[PDB]
Amino acid sequence: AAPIRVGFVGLNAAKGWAIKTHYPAILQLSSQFQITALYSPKIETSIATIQRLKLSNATAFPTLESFASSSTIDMIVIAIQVASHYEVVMPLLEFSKNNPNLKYLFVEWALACSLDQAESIYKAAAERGVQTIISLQGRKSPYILRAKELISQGYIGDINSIEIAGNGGWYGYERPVKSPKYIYEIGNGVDLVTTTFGHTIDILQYMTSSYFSRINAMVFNNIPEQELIDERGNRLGQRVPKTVPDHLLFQGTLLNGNVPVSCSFKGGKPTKKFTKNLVIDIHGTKGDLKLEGDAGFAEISNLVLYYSGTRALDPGYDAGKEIMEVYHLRNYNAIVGNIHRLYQSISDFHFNTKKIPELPSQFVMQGFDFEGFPTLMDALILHRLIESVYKSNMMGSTLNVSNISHYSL
Amino acid sequence: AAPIRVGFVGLNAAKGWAIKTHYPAILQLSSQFQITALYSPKIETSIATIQRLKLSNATAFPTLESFASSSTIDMIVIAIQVASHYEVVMPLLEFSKNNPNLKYLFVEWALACSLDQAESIYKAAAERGVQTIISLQGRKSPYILRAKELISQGYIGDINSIEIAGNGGWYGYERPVKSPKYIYEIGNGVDLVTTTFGHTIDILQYMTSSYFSRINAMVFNNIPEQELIDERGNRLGQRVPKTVPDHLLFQGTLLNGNVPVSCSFKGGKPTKKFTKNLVIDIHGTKGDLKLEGDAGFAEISNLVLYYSGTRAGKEIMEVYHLRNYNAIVGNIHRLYQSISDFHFNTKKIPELPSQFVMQGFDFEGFPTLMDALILHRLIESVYKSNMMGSTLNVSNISHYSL
Amino acid sequence: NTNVPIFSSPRSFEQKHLAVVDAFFQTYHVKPDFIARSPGRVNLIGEHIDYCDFSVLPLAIDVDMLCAVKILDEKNPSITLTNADPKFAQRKFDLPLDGSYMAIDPSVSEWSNYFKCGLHVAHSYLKKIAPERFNNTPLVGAQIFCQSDIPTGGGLSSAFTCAAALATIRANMGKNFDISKKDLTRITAVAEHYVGVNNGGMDQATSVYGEEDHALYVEFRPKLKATPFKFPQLKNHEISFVIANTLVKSNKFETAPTNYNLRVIEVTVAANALATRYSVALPSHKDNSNSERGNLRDFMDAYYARYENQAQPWNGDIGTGIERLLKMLQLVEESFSRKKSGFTVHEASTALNCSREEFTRDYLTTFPVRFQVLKLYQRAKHVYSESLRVLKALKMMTSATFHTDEDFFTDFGRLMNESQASCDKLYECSCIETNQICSIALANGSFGSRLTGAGWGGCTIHLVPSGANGNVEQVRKALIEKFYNVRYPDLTDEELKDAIIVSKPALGTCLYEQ
Amino acid sequence: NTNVPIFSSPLPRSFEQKHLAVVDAFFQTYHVKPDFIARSPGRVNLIGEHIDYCDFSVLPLAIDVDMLCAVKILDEKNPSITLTNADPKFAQRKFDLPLDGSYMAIDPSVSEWSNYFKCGLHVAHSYLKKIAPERFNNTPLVGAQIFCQSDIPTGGGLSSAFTCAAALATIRANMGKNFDISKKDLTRITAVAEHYVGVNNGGMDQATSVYGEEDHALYVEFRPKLKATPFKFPQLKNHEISFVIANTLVKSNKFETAPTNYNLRVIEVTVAANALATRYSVALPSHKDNSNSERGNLRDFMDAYYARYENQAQPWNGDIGTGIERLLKMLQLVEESFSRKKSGFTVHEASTALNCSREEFTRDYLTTFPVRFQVLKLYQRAKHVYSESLRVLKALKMMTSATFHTDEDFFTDFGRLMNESQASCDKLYECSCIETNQICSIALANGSFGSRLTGAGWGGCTIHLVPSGANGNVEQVRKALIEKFYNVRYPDLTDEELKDAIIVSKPALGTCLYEQ
Ligand SMILES: Nc1ncnc2c1ncn2[C@@H]1O[C@H](COP(=O)(O)OP(=O)(O)OP(=O)(O)O)[C@@H](O)[C@H]1O
Ligand SMILES: Nc1ncnc2c1ncn2[C@@H]1O[C@H](COP(=O)(O)OP(=O)(O)OP(=O)(O)O)[C@@H](O)[C@H]1O
Ligand SMILES: OC[C@H]1O[C@H](O)[C@H](O)[C@@H](O)[C@H]1O
Ligand SMILES: OC[C@H]1O[C@H](O)[C@H](O)[C@@H](O)[C@H]1O
Ligand SMILES: [Mg+2]
Ligand SMILES: [Mg+2]
Repeated sequence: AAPIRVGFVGLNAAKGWAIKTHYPAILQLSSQFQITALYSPKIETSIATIQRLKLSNATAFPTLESFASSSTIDMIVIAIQVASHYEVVMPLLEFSKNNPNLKYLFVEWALACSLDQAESIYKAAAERGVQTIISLQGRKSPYILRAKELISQGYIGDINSIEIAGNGGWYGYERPVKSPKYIYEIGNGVDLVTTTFGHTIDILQYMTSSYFSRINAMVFNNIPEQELIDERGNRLGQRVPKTVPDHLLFQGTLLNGNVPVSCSFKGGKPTKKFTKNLVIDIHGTKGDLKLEGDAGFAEISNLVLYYSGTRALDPGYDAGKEIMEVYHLRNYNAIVGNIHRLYQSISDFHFNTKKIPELPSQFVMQGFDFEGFPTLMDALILHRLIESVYKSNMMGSTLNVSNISHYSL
Repeated sequence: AAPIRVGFVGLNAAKGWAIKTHYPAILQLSSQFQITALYSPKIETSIATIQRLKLSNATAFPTLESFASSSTIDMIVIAIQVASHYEVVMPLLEFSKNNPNLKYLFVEWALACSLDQAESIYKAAAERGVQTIISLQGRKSPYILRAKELISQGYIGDINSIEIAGNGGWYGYERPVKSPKYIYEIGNGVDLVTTTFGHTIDILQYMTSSYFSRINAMVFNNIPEQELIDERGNRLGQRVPKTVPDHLLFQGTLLNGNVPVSCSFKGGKPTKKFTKNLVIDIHGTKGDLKLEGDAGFAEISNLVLYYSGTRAGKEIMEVYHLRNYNAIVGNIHRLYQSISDFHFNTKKIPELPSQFVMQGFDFEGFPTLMDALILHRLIESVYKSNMMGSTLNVSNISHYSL
Repeated sequence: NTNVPIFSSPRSFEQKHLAVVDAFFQTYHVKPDFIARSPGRVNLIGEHIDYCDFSVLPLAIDVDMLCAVKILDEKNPSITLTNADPKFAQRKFDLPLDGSYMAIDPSVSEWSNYFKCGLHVAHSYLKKIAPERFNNTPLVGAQIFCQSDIPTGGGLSSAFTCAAALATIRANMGKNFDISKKDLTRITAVAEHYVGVNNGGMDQATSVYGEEDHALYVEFRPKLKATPFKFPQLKNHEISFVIANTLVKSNKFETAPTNYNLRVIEVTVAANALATRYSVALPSHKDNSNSERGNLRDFMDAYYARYENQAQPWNGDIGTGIERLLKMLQLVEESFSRKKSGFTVHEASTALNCSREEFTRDYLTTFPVRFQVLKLYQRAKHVYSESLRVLKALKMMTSATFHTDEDFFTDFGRLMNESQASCDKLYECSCIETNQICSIALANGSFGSRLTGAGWGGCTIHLVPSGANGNVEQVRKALIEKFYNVRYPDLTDEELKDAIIVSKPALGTCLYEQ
Repeated sequence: NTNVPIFSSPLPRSFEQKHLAVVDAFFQTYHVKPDFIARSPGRVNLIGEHIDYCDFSVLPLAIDVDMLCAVKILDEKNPSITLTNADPKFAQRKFDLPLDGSYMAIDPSVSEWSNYFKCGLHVAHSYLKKIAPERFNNTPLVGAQIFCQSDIPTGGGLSSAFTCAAALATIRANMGKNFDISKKDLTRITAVAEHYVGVNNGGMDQATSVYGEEDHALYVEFRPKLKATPFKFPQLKNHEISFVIANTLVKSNKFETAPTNYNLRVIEVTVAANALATRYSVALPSHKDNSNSERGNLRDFMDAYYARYENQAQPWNGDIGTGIERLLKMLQLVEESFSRKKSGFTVHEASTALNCSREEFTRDYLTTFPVRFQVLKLYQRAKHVYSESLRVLKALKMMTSATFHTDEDFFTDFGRLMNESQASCDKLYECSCIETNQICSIALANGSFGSRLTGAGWGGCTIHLVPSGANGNVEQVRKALIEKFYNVRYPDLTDEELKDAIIVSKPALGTCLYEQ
């Protein structure tokens, strides 16, 4: 009955993603979660944030050790820049042994800047013995859940083939003069492939309940320099370097059914004139399913889902007629909503709301289950897939990735 | 001048492609072309065809040798099954040395069943020293020519990226009981990759004026057995083997601008429910061009072309669709016209040479056997890429260093 | 009459008042500042026509939603929601310090969404009347206890949204801010749309305008209007309507894509297929998601303005209305009678003279929907014929005299039976339980029996003579023995008592000050 | 007369002269005498440019230049048509007729002179199939040797005269010497003939070519039915009414420019009609037989607006006064609707004005004929159409006026209507050109009372209202044009070319056949 006490590294009232997503999600669940702790390298920032958001149950901690050691925390949320995850999480995990109450470690995607760091973080987290969560909140999108339902229940029959087209938003020819350099530089754990393809391709695996068998990728830097623009979109006459990718070609096969998947991710603008900028098109033996989005990345955007097919809540249908479904939620705020539904699932698990008679204390991964939430193991498997995308590009070869979902040590 | 006298191998009044396409084209150009010769293994087939089509200037030849040696032929057209191209064209070319009048050899795509046979045919045709033509008639589609104009004249700026989606028609889960087995068995020079992807990817190269730098392909036989269906679409309770592919994934880069290209070719039915079955989407720095087709392979389909971009400094919108255009007859007809324009030098060019090696990316003229060979080398590399599990560098395949 | 009535201290209403005050105290350990009350409703006739803008014939009943409220003006402002029925788990949410609107997740069935949507429309209303006080600062927090004895099918969802909005306005404007009935009804009209149900304005209007011992004539066009009326005084008989609960499992939200929301879509498509066939244009409603592309009354008006001496829109006159609706039923026959099997998406597109893609964009993208066919014939026929039956019911109810008491019970009863037949065979929103209840009722003292509310479960109503010289007890006994005892053997004395209720028209929305 | 007239000899001398010369050229070409000659005249439109495809009435006349198709019918085992042109820049064509009677394909993607013959042959073929199925269904048409000779200048409706002559020749060659060809059927089947060649034109030119007669202009109406009423120019006291035609000599390329010029105009007025209909909540009919306006036109809007909001008004049954009031109403609605968007509508704004998506707008208005644009000028195009139609009605009144005016009043008033029409074509419809504008100005300063382009524009021809007779201005105008335009822009024109650049025609006989 006691709220889950949350400690944040990276909640800042004046900027960042956590203030836009985690924070509003928590307000909606204020009997289930309470913010009790903040840590930032500058104490002033934590103090300013606690003031502005009136976080009356929160304490600003002066050091990582004091924060991580504190027994006032049940769940730690890491929402700082990915380039800082490893250097923060590793010592934190060790200090957190001083806290016998710690039950959850919740990290933003991407987990780390390289597979090696992801592997080390995962190992340390498993060693700590806490339930882990990764923010792959596309798995909690109502659109993704509905699609997963249709597929799993047999509405498209077997999957024949899949096409995916996405857009990375920032990696086109121009860059706003106010955009921060860090998302455009290699090694910072944020880029078209790791971040945007990351969310989208994991969404695909989740919806179809299959990992990949074989993959081939080509990664491009055809735009080594972007043109600075003002807010009105006018070029200011100055170029700046972009070392991260501006295009991704990916193709491969789903393990279940050897299903062909073709993907192209455009870096940014110009947007497409005659085609939606986000499309997931799934062709089955018995029906088709298509998800399209006008605005934004799959994991934070309001989509439309189209379905038509047959399997030839109980509805009385005619055997020789296609069923049509359209699924769109007009007033759905996906930026707040998908994260909110992720918190809801953490809450449901913690308080055992469904009252499932034998729900274990912890689970290693969500995998393709509807229930629960994605963990650091689901994150690690995604990192292994991203690594193979980069390796495939580097070696000029189609890679067998059929075993990346298996862990040994 | 006198009409180009055409000899056909494979013109059958009762069936096949030539009767649906080449024949009606010649009727429309009856002053530029005349059919003077037919050859078929069964002379009765030629005689019947000559009778039924009232081919008053044509003779049915008893043997390949007598056909190929005949001085009454200026242009030989080969429109038989691809599986027979090599066994016919090789001795034909040699016999054809007895005909001092031979100026053109016209072959349907695909040229051959393997790259090796393609190379041998090309070498034989080059040595014979006649002008060659391949039927990549997508290059004479008004839709393709208009797109090529827009691109080449700068209307989309530099090309950022390209997506292609196509359908092979026959290679889904069901097969009509009346459908001929040969198009479903490997080694017959007819399949999703060789034929349908071939036409479409050559079209792309032509429209963008670029060959490929690097490619990777995955080739699928997820449907090793198809269900026979009656003409009404009902399954008859019997499967038959399919050894040719039912899917193609292809990705790579155009040499010109290192342009990303993503392709997916679906084998057949079911067709897509929410997307056109043929799409070529070209994204540029200054505009986009998209070609869509609801019916038919690109090289025989009436398409719609969409353009939007800038070249005042405001956005231009163009839609290009010809409602009454018959592309099945039309594209072939436009190919015949280009052969005729070349032959009679109709555009009055004072120093137009007698022969050329290849069209390449040129607007003028027509695709040759060299253009066909280069496409064969690309197709071979697609299959090799799949077999090796490798991204191949094919930047030099357009070089005939021999 | 203009404003929502306010009270301080119907022997039944006092008992509940004290009962909820103590439940609130037991939950929150303090006494509440006020109680917002909003009653359930039944519709005598006129089902599934309100979202087509046709007038209806409802009344408020003696069951209500009670929201007891303690105001808490101490940031961090938060709202705690407790339900007397423990199956609706307690919620708590902090108000945005912005004070931006709170998000609502319309993808799930959630009891607090109804409170949240009433809160939202109130919030928006407040920012319009008092921009300086409400634009950049949150609402007051609150502890709230919700208790309802409205059976499912009794317009509980709308009573809840009305009570929620009422509470939000009262808590933020203060004790003596008069709250308009007209405004309360206007702002709540679209409230449930935010939670995934594309309903009409009948239930909100009824809850707000209800009056003790009066039924209501509720109109939506040309203006929202609710006229109270008493049942006719008969020679020696009491007119009454008994409500019987089907006890069917409540899931309107889960089935909306194939049931409630599909119907609304079907009637919009029908209106537009008619307009296309007769070469008239319909208005484009931008105020309401019911029918952004025009509805069946818009078609009636458009048809008449084009073909009947450029006639002005129907103003609600009974005689005129019967005439025009009879014409409409003719056009439905000519237009759709040859397509009783229904229209596939391709056929509906053709009928509207547009592509499948454009049809999908214009009609299928507003609320989730799932179907094989759209039954334009049956759905339009229902709406036009049902609207016709309301007009007939109204003229009866407003007649000062009738030949005999029997005549009234038989004629009015017949209209109800026709309405039921139509809801069942044409609109297909009845159910086995409904059908069983009605037939039994009719065979045992009822003159007319029909579902009320959305259907697919819910409640049923029955016209029965009440009082020492009536059939009330004959009907009740027959239902208990032949229906409830059979299908639901385990019902407890109280449940059984609750499954059947006799109500007089009740007072509308009101506040109790503490 | 009901049927196309047939002659074997002479009609003014001019006909037999041109007739003998084309017989000579045919003979020199084919080494045999032809069996018959299909003739169809060019035309000028006095007033009413670019409104025929909007279904508004026009005021044209056939002129004494024409298309002559001399034909020899062939008895062939392989039936074929050979087409030779008097002008060697139109190279000879020959094609075999499908032996099973099927239709020949037409490639609408290229400009080709024989496409006009082919589309005329196509509509005639389809007509032959309808009236004699059991004999044209599965058997080929008859072969022929054909020689084509036109002295119609570009802009004189040559393309339509040609299509009309081709269709006529095709019916005559296949039905024989004793088959009556009705003017009604001929005008009907050729109405949509050019649509097969890529040009989305109206019915003015075909109707004029067919319904022309000696010394009569025509009032041509399209709704509710095609109607052509001949009338003579008013008898003036001591001046004769003449229209001098002057060719701009601008390079002909209507087909190549159609996506930005002629076909775009047609799209703009359909879009304008539907934006008006949307704004005023009325539905337009769904034309199923003609590609001009499958979604309705500006006359459809006028009718639909009156049916909905003006039920009490008296009907318009070709009454001029009433017609004028309805058009003045339309002009008001155009101001209220589009006057704040004189910069034009982008594809997105047009879609919004029609209350649909860009995709549906594109499918519904932009995929019928190739088109290319930055904006659609709904205001200017609709303003032109309604005002131009109003000018036709006032012109008609003058031509058939009972109330009498001085000779000078006629010339000044009728000229003013022509001048207002030119200003509207130039500034509102944007279908004039520099050469047109220069010719019209020189003409007006040198004896013309009214000068405007005729035909589609973007080049082509112009017409000039001049007094002829004892003291007319015909020669005054000619010399000023030669000196001030032709010598200046085309210094190297032969005397022959100059003679042909400026002509004076009387109304001429419509379509006809010469036997032998
Ligand atoms: N006692 C309650 N308190 C608060 N919310 C409730 C209560 N009972 C039901 N609800 C909510 O109302 C929902 C039912 O809405 P619904 O509109 O179908 O009922 P109704 O208003 O009674 O029916 P109808 O509109 O047909 O009259 C339930 O799913 C639940 O979320
Ligand atoms: N002497 C000719 N004989 C046959 N065809 C001709 C001849 N001259 C021109 N043409 C054809 O007619 C086409 C011109 O069509 P166009 O409609 O623009 O002329 P027009 O009928 O005179 O003009 P307009 O419709 O504006 O009055 C040319 O492109 C060419 O194909
Ligand atoms: O008559 C049906 C009735 O049912 C629903 O529940 C709605 O709340 C009402 O608006 C009304 O549509
Ligand atoms: O008035 C313009 C005129 O010009 C064109 O060329 C057409 O052939 C005619 O139908 C007519 O539109
Ligand atoms: Mg309700
Ligand atoms: Mg013309």
